[PDB]
Amino acid sequence: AFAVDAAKAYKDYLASGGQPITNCVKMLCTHTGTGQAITVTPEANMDQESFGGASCCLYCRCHIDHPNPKGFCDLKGKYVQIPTTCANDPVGFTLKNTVCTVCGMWKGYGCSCDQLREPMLQ
Amino acid sequence: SQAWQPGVAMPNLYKMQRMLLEKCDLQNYGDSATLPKGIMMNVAKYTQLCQYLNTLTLAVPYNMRVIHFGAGSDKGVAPGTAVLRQWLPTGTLLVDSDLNDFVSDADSTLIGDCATVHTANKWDLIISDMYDPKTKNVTKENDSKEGFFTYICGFIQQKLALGGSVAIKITEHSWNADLYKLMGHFAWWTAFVTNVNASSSEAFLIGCNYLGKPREQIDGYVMHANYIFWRNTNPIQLSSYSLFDMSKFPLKLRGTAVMSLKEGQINDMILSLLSKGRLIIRENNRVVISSDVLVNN
Ligand SMILES: C[S@@+](CC[C@H](N)C(=O)[O-])C[C@H]1O[C@@H](n2cnc3c(N)ncnc32)[C@H](O)[C@@H]1O
Ligand code: NA
Ligand code: NA
Ligand SMILES: [Zn+2]
Ligand SMILES: [Zn+2]
Repeated sequence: AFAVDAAKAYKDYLASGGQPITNCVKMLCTHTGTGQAITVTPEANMDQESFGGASCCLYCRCHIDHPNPKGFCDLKGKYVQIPTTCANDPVGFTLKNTVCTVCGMWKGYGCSCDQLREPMLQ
Repeated sequence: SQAWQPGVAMPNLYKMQRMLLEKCDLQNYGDSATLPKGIMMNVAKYTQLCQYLNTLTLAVPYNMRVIHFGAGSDKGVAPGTAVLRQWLPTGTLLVDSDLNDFVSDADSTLIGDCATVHTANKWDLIISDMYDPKTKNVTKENDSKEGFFTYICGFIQQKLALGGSVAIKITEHSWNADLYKLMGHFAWWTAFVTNVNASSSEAFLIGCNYLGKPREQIDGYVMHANYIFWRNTNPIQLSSYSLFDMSKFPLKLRGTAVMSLKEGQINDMILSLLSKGRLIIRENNRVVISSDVLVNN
């Protein structure tokens, strides 16, 4: 039943004042992208930075199994868009946040699926 | 001014000279480009290399096969691989490799000496950033180097599809005469210097459209001396300007034809198509690769 909880350990480390994982690979891009969370190519908007996904994955970086039966990674081989205010800790951002399964935007950082109904626009 | 270009390619006239080798002494040595905020030098360097490769007649088939040697770093990540995967069409297969373990965005990663890498398939593009740190720890008479370069020469002659291309990193001291000779086996070639790293003797030897035979007999010792003469006499201004316009960065998916022709069917019409980046000659079998494991107590 024993299972190493790397996610919780990194969050406790950060809460204690630990230095965030570094050398996440930031990409050059136009910053005129869709703003979606995880994409096949950099899609940062004006308020985000795009990073190589593998470099922002706690499991890839710590050389630990991915927390799922198949051991599949949703970041490796893709690009993750991180809000500029959180670009100092992309690993911590991907762990603490969830991608909306409907619009593909981060919950609380792009997803507008839960906003009051807009009046219809011509 | 060449400051708004991604870098500078060695003018063709240098290839026809017969210079004596001597020290590479760069006027702009020590200088540094203004890297965009939080951008690693290798992301900037690979971005400029890819910006320049976009201007060449690269074959870009569907299901393109790319192998990247020297993709690791002391950081434990693969900045260059992340740029290649951004640059290449999403359907391209990307395999990378390095002597030391690292975390990568490549489809597959092989750890170990490149001499331990095996593959039953041909590749469409070979990128190498391999460099031995002992090249600067002890300076030696500048002779042709025979470590990973011997493997690269063999890999080009056995595992590169006709019409395929290469970008192999060299420096004043990290070079190989046989690799320059192999540049004569491509429809065209050059030595490309990224503007962000123009203060270094580094260059990428780019072979464009592999013909599988020599169109020109090149003396590698003389050609490296010609390269040094160019670097010593035409200073390149450090510049990061091309990094700020990424609008036309992605490699265009040309959908280049791939055919499995025999060595006895390669005529002048075929060589002409290969030379224009309009044809890739190789089988399209399951891409299989591996790295030897040395077993001992
Ligand atoms: C300049 S570093 C590569 C930096 C990397 N391209 C990046 O994107 O940051 C050169 C690399 O060549 C690798 N290398 C040197 N000799 C090698 C060999 N014989 N086989 C494989 N890799 C080798 C080193 O381990 C080192 O990681
Ligand atoms: Na911050
Ligand atoms: Na891409
Ligand atoms: Zn991962
Ligand atoms: Zn949503």
